[PDB]
Parts: sequence; C-alpha cells; structure tokens
Amino acid sequence: DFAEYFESLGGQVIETGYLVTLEKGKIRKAEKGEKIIGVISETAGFVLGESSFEWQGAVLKNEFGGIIYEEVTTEDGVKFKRPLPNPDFDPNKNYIPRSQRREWHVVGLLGQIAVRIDETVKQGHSIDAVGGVATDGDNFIVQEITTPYTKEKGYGVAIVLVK
Amino acid sequence: DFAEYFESLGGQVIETGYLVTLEKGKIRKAEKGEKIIGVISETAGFVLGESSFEWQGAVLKNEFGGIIYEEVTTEDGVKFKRPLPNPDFDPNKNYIPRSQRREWHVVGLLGQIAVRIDETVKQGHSIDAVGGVATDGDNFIVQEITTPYTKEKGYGVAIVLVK
Amino acid sequence: DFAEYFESLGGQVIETGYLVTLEKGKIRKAEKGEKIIGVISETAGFVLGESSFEWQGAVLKNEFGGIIYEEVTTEDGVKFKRPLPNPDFDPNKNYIPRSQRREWHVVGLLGQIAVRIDETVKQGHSIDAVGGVATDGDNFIVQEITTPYTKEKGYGVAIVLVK
Ligand SMILES: Nc1ncnc2c1ncn2[C@@H]1O[C@H](COP(=O)(O)OP(=O)(O)OP(=O)(O)O)[C@@H](O)[C@H]1O
Ligand SMILES: Nc1ncnc2c1ncn2[C@@H]1O[C@H](COP(=O)(O)OP(=O)(O)OP(=O)(O)O)[C@@H](O)[C@H]1O
Ligand SMILES: Nc1ncnc2c1ncn2[C@@H]1O[C@H](COP(=O)(O)OP(=O)(O)OP(=O)(O)O)[C@@H](O)[C@H]1O
Ligand SMILES: [Mg+2]
Ligand SMILES: [Mg+2]
Ligand SMILES: [Mg+2]
Repeated sequence: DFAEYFESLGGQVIETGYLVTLEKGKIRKAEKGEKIIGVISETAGFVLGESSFEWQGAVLKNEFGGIIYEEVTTEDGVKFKRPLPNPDFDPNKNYIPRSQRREWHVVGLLGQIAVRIDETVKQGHSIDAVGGVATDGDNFIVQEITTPYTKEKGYGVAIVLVK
Repeated sequence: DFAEYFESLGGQVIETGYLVTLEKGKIRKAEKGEKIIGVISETAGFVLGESSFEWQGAVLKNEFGGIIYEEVTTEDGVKFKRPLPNPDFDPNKNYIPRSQRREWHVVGLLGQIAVRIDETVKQGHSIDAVGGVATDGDNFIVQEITTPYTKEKGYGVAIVLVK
Repeated sequence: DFAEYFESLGGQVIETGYLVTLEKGKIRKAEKGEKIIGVISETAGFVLGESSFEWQGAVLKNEFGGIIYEEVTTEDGVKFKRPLPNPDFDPNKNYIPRSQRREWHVVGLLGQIAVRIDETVKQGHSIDAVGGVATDGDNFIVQEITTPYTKEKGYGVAIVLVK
C-alpha cells in the first residue's frame, strides 16, 4: 500500500490490521460512524514521514513545512540555496529514527491492505469499524477474506482495497 | 499515476484505458452502478505488488502479509532478525516476474490517468462506466479529452483525475 | 504527501498551501461547492509528472500516454523493443525541467498536507474552500492547526489529511 507515518494518541501501540482514525491530531482505533483514514500496515512499499536519517528539525522549515533556503552570494554573485539549520539543533543529542520509536505507526492510506475482520465481513462487500476491527458496512471494498473469522481468535483477516 | 498490481478475473487480458472493478477478489471491466477502483495503466511511476525479483512466497509472511522474521542469538547474544523461508519454496523452479504474466495488470488508483471514453464524456465533467468504457456520470473529474470519440473507433481517450 | 505535477490555468503562480481545483484541464484556486483535487505542496516525497531529464515528447507515445516501442529483429531474430523518437524532436533545442518553469505546480493529492486556513477552521473538523483558502466544511479531516489564524496575516496554517 501507499502509507504515511502517524503518531498514536496516547503514545500507545496499535498492532497491524486495525483500522484507525484521528483525534486531536493523532491516531487511535476506529469506532462506528467515525471516519477511517487508514490501517496500520507492514506491507507498505512507499511511506512518507520517516525521518530516518536526521532529526526532523535539523533544518528550519517555513509555515508550510517546506525547507527554508538561504540565498548565498559569491564571486560577483553566483547564487545558490542552502538549508537553514535550527537554533535548537543539537549534534550532542543522538538521533533515533521513527521506525524505532513506538508512538510512530506506518498507516496505509491507499491500496490493498490486510485488515482485522469479524464474523460479519463478506467478500465484495463494504466495511465499517468498531474496536478498530472491521465489520460489514459502507466503506472500501473487501477483496478477499484470507484468514476466516473465529470466535476463539476474536478476529479474521481480509484484504480490503482502501482508497 | 500511483498504481497497484491486480489479477484479472478470468485470467483475461484487459487492455489499457478501461475502467475496472472487483469481483471475487479480481478485476474485470466496470459496468454501471458498480464501483470503479481504477484504470489499467501504462503511465504508472509508482506501482505496488510487482514481485520482480523473487517468487512472492520465497519468504513466509504472517496473517497480515508482513515478513515473519526469526530472532537469532549469537555471542552471548547479539540479536538480529532474518527472514523465514517457505517450506514450499523451490530453487529448482524458475521464476517469471509479474510484469510478464498475463493475468497481472497495472491498475492506476490515483492521479491523471488516460481513459477510454464514449460520445457522452465532456471536459470538467464526472464519469461512470459501461463495458469498462467511460460515460458521463458521477465519478472523478475529466481533465481533458485528448483523442475525441469516433463511432468508427468505438471510443475516445480522456485524461481523468482518478482519486 | 503523494503529489502530481499540474499546469495552472492562466500560467499563473499559485503559492503553496492554497487548495486547488480544475477548470478546462488546468488548476486554479478553489471556491465553494467546487471539487478540491489537492493542495500546492512543498512537502511531497513522491511526485509524478516531472520530466526532468528530457522533453516529455522526446519519445512518441500511444493514445494512452504509454511509450510506443518498435520491435527490432536481428540475427535470425533476437527481438527487443526500443523507444520511437518524435518527428518534432529537436536536439538543437535546450531543455528546461518542469521544476523550473512557473506554470507547473506540485499538487499534493494524498496525505498530510499543510493548508491555508481562516478563522472558521477547527481541529478534528472537515473543510471547504473559498479564495483557495480553507474554511469549515465537508471535506478531509483537519489534523492540527499549526499557525493560528490572524486577521493581520489574513490566514493560518493547518495540517489537513487529504485523501
Ligand atoms: N533539539 C534536538 N536536536 C537534535 N536531535 C533531537 C532534538 N530533539 C530531539 N532530537 C532527536 O529525536 C529523538 C527523540 O526526540 P523526538 O524525536 O520525540 O522529538 P521530535 O522533534 O518530536 O521528533 P518526532 O516528531 O520524530 O518525535 C532522539 O533520537 C533525538 O536524537
Ligand atoms: N513453490 C514455488 N517455489 C518457487 N517458485 C514458484 C513456486 N510456485 C510458483 N513459483 C513461481 O511463480 C511462477 C508461476 O507461478 P505463479 O507465480 O502463478 O504462483 P503464485 O504463487 O500465485 O504467484 P503470483 O501470485 O505472482 O501469480 C513461476 O515463475 C515460478 O517460478
Ligand atoms: N520540439 C521540441 N524538441 C525538444 N525540446 C522541446 C521541444 N519543444 C519544447 N521543448 C522543450 O520544452 C521547454 C519549453 O517548451 P515546453 O516545455 O513548454 O513544451 P511542452 O511540450 O508543452 O512541455 P511541458 O508540457 O513540459 O510544458 C524547453 O526546455 C525546450 O527544451
Ligand atoms: Mg514527537
Ligand atoms: Mg497467482
Ligand atoms: Mg506545456
């Protein structure tokens, strides 16, 4: 799937397959009526927001998150743009990537993503969520149930085409 | 466009430009009312699901399609994770990529994608599908008709912005 | 965000953060009721349509934008496909990339994108657009207001999750 890095609300840890929603700029399990933005994913071929690499703040950024470049002038003026390092930056601090912190999740936003399902979910049918687990409903299109629902497990797994 | 690999229902071959839908976990031409998931595409800059590379099953995967890693222990315990090869795997078998099998299609899910249109389709207007060909309707936004509809050809081509 | 290159309608220049729509196959600021296709973006990790590289026309393309390949035959017939150069192509012309022309914009279509907001926009709430600036409404989900609305500036900045 195509995915993005998001932060869980309580700094929780939402296991893969649960449908997720936003509350105060963070992700949690999705209940009914609530809008499903995606599914926690381990299958993502393309994911945005993994500063992996350097602290997300190493360079300053404008109001729209874009790297602020200073314009440097030289030999009667060859001009080039170079990034504008943060005042708060610390090379004394040691950086841990987002794919190693626990508050950070890979959330799949588009494509075939495997989802936790209940007994209600059917092939060729849409879905809602309660407890973050899928249940027959209004959204996306269930591709195929891949590991069928059992009461002992509490869940099954279907591929849903999230768009 | 941003796209994904899908399998056609009868192991068919759906030519590029046709709008497509799902039936029992596979793709076919899209008729009316049916949900359009995408368009067969030759313009995809980013496509998921092309194992290209190795048999999709070389390594085992959990219930959510994610690579199962075994935890290996060493000199009083340096620990690292290594993939867990399939029992069914055969290095005696010779592997053909998905971009060479005929049941596998590049399906464009997001972005400007060229679509087969009829006489009804107009600029700045939405679309439906019948026969997999576009027809004036409710979905997406027709960017521009690029090769206008003729009865002799049976179709025209418009760029649609699929989202 | 995941983004695409688009051309502005009057060959304008739409600054980053404005919501945008289509009119006659081109982008302009989005007003009310109109469909929001995206937001001008400087944060795009993946963007399609930047020929960067060579004139978009160097090679010929079929009716669906896909590279036409000629089939070449050799020593009793090893066959390979090679691109089919345009009649109109000029190696006497010198090529300027799309990321340097002014009519070409990076439009973010999916993911967390920073957007210009008014006084009305709230956290956890949907949006519409007037003047291309966000205003409380029906679309997407406002993640967090990052630079709060002031009358003196005329706008604030919120992260919206465009899908
Ligand atoms: N001022 C700083 N200078 C350099 N590195 C920093 C700074 N603040 C935090 N870090 C790095 O970030 C990690 C822990 O802080 P944290 O990443 O939670 O801050 P953050 O700015 O909110 O980033 P994120 O949004 O990725 O959580 C450490 O790996 C540390 O190296
Ligand atoms: N058990 C196996 N071990 C190694 N390679 C295999 C195995 N089964 C199939 N293949 C490879 O897959 C190709 C044909 O089988 P096929 O790919 O249809 O199986 P599949 O597992 O359904 O994969 P896909 O979902 O890509 O079709 C051949 O290129 C062959 O090398
Ligand atoms: N016939 C041609 N042969 C080679 N290069 C060309 C040709 N026409 C335009 N260009 C290149 O394109 C740039 C200016 O023309 P322009 O790109 O607007 O044409 P275009 O085909 O509409 O491309 P785009 O859709 O990117 O605007 C120059 O950098 C020039 O090198
Ligand atoms: Mg943080
Ligand atoms: Mg198969
Ligand atoms: Mg042009």
